[PDB]
Amino acid sequence: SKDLKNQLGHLESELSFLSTLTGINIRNHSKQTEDLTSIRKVLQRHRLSGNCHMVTFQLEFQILEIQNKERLSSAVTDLNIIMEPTECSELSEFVSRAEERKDLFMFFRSLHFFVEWFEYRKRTFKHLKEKYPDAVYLSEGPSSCSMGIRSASRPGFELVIVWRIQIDEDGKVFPKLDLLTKVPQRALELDKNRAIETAPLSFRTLVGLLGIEAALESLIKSLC
Amino acid sequence: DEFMMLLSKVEKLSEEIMEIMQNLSSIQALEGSRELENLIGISCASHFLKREMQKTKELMTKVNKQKLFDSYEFLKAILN
Amino acid sequence: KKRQRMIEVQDELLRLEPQLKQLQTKYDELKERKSSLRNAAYFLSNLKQLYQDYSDVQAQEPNVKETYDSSSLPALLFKARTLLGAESHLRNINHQLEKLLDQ
Amino acid sequence: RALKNVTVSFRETEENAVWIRIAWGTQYTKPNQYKPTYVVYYSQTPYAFTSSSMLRRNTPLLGQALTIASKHHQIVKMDLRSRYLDSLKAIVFKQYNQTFETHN
Amino acid sequence: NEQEALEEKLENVKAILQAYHFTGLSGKLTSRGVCVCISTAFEGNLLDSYFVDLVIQKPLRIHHHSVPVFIPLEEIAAKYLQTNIQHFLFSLCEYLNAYSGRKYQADRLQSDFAALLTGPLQRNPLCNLLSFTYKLDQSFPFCARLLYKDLTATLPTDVTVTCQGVEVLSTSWEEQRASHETLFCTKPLHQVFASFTR
Amino acid sequence: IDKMVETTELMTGNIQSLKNKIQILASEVEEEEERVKQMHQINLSLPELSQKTLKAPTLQKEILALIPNQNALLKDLDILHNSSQMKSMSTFIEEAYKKLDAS
Repeated sequence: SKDLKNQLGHLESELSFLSTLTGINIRNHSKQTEDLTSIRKVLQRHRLSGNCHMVTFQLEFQILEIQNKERLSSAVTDLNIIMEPTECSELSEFVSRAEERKDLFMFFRSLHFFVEWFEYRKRTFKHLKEKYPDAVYLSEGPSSCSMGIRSASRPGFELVIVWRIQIDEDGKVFPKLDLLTKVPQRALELDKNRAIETAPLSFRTLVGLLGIEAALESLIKSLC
Repeated sequence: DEFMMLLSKVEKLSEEIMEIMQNLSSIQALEGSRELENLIGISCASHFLKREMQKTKELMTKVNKQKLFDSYEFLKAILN
Repeated sequence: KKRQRMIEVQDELLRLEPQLKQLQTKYDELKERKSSLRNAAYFLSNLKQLYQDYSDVQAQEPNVKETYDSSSLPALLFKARTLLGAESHLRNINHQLEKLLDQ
Repeated sequence: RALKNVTVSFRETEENAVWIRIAWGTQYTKPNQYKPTYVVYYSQTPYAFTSSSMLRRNTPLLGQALTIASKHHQIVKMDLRSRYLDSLKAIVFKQYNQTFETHN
Repeated sequence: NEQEALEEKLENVKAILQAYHFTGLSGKLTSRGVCVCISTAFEGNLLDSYFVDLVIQKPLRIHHHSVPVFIPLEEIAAKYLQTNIQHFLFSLCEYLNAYSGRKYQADRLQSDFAALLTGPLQRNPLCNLLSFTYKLDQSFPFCARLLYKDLTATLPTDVTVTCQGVEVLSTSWEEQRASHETLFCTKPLHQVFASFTR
Repeated sequence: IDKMVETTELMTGNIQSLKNKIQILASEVEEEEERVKQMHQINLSLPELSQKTLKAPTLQKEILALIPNQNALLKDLDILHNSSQMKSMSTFIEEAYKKLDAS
């Protein structure tokens, strides 16, 4: 029976290695089948749960395997996935679209890319916050959308930077970086050169020039 | 100690929050088209705030009383 | 004899084309790099000067109730998100909280 | 344009291949139908298989034609010759080993 | 006793792995290393699957595989193989799914709607350039040219259809061809045909 | 043969001209980038965002676009921010968030 324990250990190690390699941790799975035959037609109903890093999911679907003499065609006739109720509404509407399309692989790929970009955004915010406690006001949180950069001595001048993650109709994921300026008028009548109205385009050129963190570091040093 | 008293005062002050929310017409003008509500992220809606906030209170007390407060190197790292 | 000359001049042209193709491209991003770099330097200098200039008038008059115009309106409404999104924040906090209770 | 008199044929084959037959001639001779050249070109891929009968005289010309028609800059001859075109194909596309260990 | 629980654990993990096969990509551990499997499906229709065999010793190599030649594995391998292996796997998954979907669209159109098409459509192994001439039953002779400039997408980027065989005599033809240009770029290929047939 | 040799001569002349032009431009960009490096530092290796993001429509332009008749509406949100209750509840939400991230 010791050898049997050896196979159990080997299988557990292989499962852990594969799960950490792909990034999907799969929980229990249940299959219930019903044979509805007229050329043979077989139907299966599946149920499995799991999670991917922060995100957790549980989904139920069924496939119709139309066996015949020369082809084995199986189509996912019905899909149904349910999400934990977070505020991430864009993920929910992507869930709705994928449910309408009835595609399973695309859902997993898009979920991976989404959570991956989310992890980058959160870690970048946390790192730049811990770098400069004195010039960063993380109003809503590191795992949230926007950022606030302000001076402690004076709250009049402040610029807000927004980081958003968007899922396209086709399925691919892409972020976008913009900013807004909370500026009192007194500064506007103060300086005549007045290039802050061009701030969006110039900021985007700067961030595309040499990177994201570099541009933010330069801006925060300039503000200080 | 100080955490509860700030909770107590906002309970008596929350009623005024809905009044100023409903007195101003432009807040109600925000709803109606979903296109701006996409930018805010979900939607603008303040209807069951009173019901939701009071639920937080007793469960907060339960928290208080029950005291609820490279590839190769990566690949070889988990293989062991 | 002439056929061989035709073949070898064709080889010459076929080899020469990629080099021009690469060089033109390289110049194309180099010039844009220079222009964008100069623009970014100008913008950063101007914004730093503007903030340094403003860093004195507020100290001179700290008791003035600063107003804002339509330019700062997007920032103001984005700050108002925490006010209106407070309900969603509350539900998120709760849904986190019964997770501890269930454990 | 390089030669004057030449006959070339095409037979679009299934499974993404092309068969070409070429009868060689020049300005002052009619094409020789006894000694043709066959080439099998797999589109979208860098490989083409040719038969060595009389191609020694016009090898650079056929090389240029192939590299121009398919939009490629350079061409070289692999030192691998055989009489079994399918074995050559399996080796060149390296698909002679098709056993994969899976648990399903 | 112990044997029953041990058999339960074995069947549990075996069920978990075959279930884990449904995520899209799965792997098994061998002596040399891992053997990965890539699954391809379009619109819920399961399709072919592809294998790649990896060697773990530094530097990572590829022993043998079954991805087709005309797909660019070499560029992706050179660019992402040595670092961030999982992103390499996901990029390969995208490249394979897009190709399978495009080929499925073309083949299903050919199989189903042979009535409307006049001649066989033009197509290439990688399936990124389609051209066909279709007549719908008044009779409107139209010829189209679809270009998929992006190899990770299943919809053409540049599409053009022109009326040939007769000079335009009614604005109806012009609005029809404009609608066709929008439809081909927006919607899947085989669905649009079934749409305007009915 | 004459046509091809004329073409190849023209092309190699163009290649040489582009070569010395790009050499001059590459020399030129260096002092400017060094000068801009005077106040800014030389340097989580995040991949650069695609040009689709950079050339996407700006947020501020669309924000100004979708909204008519701002002034009266934005006047009231200033008073809303002036409300101390909003600041108190926002600070409570923020400190509650810190009660979750530190765990």
